[PDB]
Amino acid sequence: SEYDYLFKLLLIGNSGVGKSCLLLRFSDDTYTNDYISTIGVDFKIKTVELDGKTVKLQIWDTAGQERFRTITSSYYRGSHGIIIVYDVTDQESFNGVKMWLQEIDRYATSTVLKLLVGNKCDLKDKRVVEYDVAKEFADANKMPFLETSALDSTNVEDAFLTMARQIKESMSQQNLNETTQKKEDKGNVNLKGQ
Amino acid sequence: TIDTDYDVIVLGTGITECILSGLLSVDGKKVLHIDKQDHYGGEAASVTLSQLYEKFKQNPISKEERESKFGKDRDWNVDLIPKFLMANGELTNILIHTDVTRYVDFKQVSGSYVFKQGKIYKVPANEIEAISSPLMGIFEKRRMKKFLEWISSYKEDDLSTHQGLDLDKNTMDEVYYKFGLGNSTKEFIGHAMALWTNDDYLQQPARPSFERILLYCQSVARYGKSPYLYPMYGLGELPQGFARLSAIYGGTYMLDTPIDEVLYKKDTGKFEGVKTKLGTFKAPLVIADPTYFPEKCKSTGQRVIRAICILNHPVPNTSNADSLQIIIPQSQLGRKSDIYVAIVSDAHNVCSKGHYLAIISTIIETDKPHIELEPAFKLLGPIEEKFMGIAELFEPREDGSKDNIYLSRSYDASSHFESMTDDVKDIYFRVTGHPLVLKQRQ
Ligand SMILES: Nc1nc2c(ncn2[C@@H]2O[C@H](COP(=O)(O)OP(=O)(O)O)[C@@H](O)[C@H]2O)c(=O)[nH]1
Ligand SMILES: C/C=C(\C)CC/C=C(\C)CC/C=C(\C)CCC=C(C)C
Ligand SMILES: C/C=C(\C)CC/C=C(\C)CC/C=C(\C)CCC=C(C)C
Ligand SMILES: [Mg+2]
Repeated sequence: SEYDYLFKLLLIGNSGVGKSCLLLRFSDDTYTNDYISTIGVDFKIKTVELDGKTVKLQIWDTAGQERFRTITSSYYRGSHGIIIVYDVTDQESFNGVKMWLQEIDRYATSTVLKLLVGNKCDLKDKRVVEYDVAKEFADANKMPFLETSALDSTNVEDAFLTMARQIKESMSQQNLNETTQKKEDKGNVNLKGQ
Repeated sequence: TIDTDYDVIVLGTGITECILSGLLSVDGKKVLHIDKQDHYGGEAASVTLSQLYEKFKQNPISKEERESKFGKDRDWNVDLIPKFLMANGELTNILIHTDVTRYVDFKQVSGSYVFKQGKIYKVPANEIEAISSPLMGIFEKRRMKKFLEWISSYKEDDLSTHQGLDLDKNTMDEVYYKFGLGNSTKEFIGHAMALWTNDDYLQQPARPSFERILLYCQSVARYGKSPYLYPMYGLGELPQGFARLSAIYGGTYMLDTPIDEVLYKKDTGKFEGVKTKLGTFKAPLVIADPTYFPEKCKSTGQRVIRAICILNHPVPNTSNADSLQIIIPQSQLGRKSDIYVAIVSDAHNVCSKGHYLAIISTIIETDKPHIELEPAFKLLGPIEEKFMGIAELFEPREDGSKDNIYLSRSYDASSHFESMTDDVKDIYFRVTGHPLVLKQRQ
């Protein structure tokens, strides 16, 4: 139940690319074909072991707010890392990454870590975004790149682990200490506290 | 393809609308929530410093001048309309039941101060402070104590704890008389505890005053210091949080989406939908703020001046508090209404390091609104910049039953959000036909 560091992660990207399925595959190890949920995923908590350190990840999902690009600015508050997802079968979803990058520049801290994920790599016949083009783009925008499949699990754990490592290894000691369990008391009030 | 049909359309993302949208989504309703504006929060949004210049200044300064004086825009989340949360108020109750606490963090406000004869005094938040305060002499304090002991001991259920008083049949002045309280004590209880902005309550049934005073005492009792909480990153976090609750439970959001046309059932004037650049959307009812249906609203006859002041130092005579309320009771200035100041700072992530935001407000009663605020400006010490706005207060002409157009009230001059949650509860009852019942989110 105790942990070394706690990081806040976000998922972002166009509707339909598989963000919620990616999070459920990572958190619950489940995949539902033609996934549709009445109540959207809020966030999931998963503790991972990282170079002998216990890292608690609170990973936030969009609750569908991306559909018409209405992500609440509060979504980015206190984020350490952001995973930008597109769909390898959908060129527009890839083109949309440039816009999400601009949003991240606007609302997230200048030091936030970013990762590019091309999801649905199981759909080999329907791929249209070429790996080398996506990789060169990720390079040009300061982020690593993985292609994943929530459906068959390809690279899913590795995507979240890649991000947790980008953060833990990039962070100044001041920033890293503030994520420790001892430093979890931020001086805020617990409204559910008697 | 976008679904045409919804249970409810909501217009504007002010906090009243966002709470309703969240509650109705939680109830299982299919909600479409649209704003003409390119951001959340409606009239009670928190905005950046550049936006503050755009809104309230004639010639906005350059990015370079702004940043050299005030730092980065990202550090600034400035409330357009000041409000605190009562710690035991209804908004806290809603936050806890819906778990919107997951999306918004809160800090205590350091204290509430009352103005008397040119000086400010911290209103007691504990027994030691009550013993210490020069606001009352010893014998008046003893009479005050018996009054507050009655507040604490009164059980509606049990007539033996009423001390011959009836909360519905007796006026608040008559309640004060039973305890022999003088005019200065009446002003203190009425304005600093019940938080009335005027003395109308003296000749009205005691019940609402009794409940407000109990609410104040329960709120200061929750965590000490003061009766108030304030959200980290500003009031704009609240509507954003309730919008997220709605989205989780199935709500659909559109911003920067003008309402081209409101649609009505022919020859009836009743709501059926809206036309937008994205298509035509239908629902049996709409919930909206006054800016979407100005013809269906009326002025309350009050205008509120709100002066957003940026300081580069703490407010004098507040023990360098990171946040506070100041109350200037009407009798101290020969006014008809109190003047409030709401002060927050870098401790609440609303401005860059070293700055304070002091937002002064009151209902205008003279022909020179800026001059009315002078006694409050004088309490602040040197002021770096002022951004001045005046808002007319609106309310719906009708309750919405006739036309299924359920409108909220403009955010009022009160210093906290209780009247806003009163409006939510009233609108919800109007919309659903039954009082709101909160369940604990699972
Ligand atoms: N073939 C395939 N389909 C997927 C994958 N991930 C998600 N989907 C499907 O893509 C659709 C959208 O998934 P969802 O998780 O809701 O995407 P979101 O809108 O980005 O959250 C659903 O029909 C999913 O079943 C994947 O890796 N491969
Ligand atoms: C249940 C907890 C108790 C009875 C102790 C806490 C006290 C409270 C909540 C009352 C605060 C009192 C005042 C604002 C009275 C003001 C007093 C003077 C101006 C002397
Ligand atoms: C739920 C809490 C309530 C209703 C507050 C009750 C508080 C009381 C009775 C304390 C009031 C104390 C004073 C006015 C200070 C008394 C001090 C002297 C007479 C020196
Ligand atoms: Mg999703």
